[PDB]
Amino acid sequence: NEYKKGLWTVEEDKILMDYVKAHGKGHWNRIAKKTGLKRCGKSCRLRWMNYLSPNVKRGNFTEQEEDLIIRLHKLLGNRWSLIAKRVPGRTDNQVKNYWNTHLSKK
DNA sequence: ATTCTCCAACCGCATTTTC
DNA sequence: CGAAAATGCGGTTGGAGAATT
Ligand SMILES: [Mg+2]
Repeated sequence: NEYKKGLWTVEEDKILMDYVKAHGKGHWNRIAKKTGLKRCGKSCRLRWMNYLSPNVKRGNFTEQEEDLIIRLHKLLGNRWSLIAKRVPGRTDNQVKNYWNTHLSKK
């Protein structure tokens, strides 16, 4: 269990970002071996897709996004990657979290 | 001081890929 | 060929930061 777990530091982010910029996405397992990063591919993949990627939206969910997600969820159930495909700039994990914290309350 | 909220990132598991 | 490694998914929760006593 040499791999670090938990919150990514800015130092770790920079190493992951520089690697992905230089060598592209994927082969996530190679990163720890090629860099000083103590992170498994699984953890790298997730950090890239949910935070570092230039395609992810940063703002709070809009009322229009909320309505879209409610309706997609009604159509599709708890199939978050399938739902996220029709929510521009939001990932499965974002949509799931929004549902569980904000919409599952109702 | 302590309790609460919320979400980033983990876990276990199934599917896909590698060699 | 097929065992191990890598990818991807959805449920779950540790703990930072916000709120309360
Ligand atoms: Mg999306």
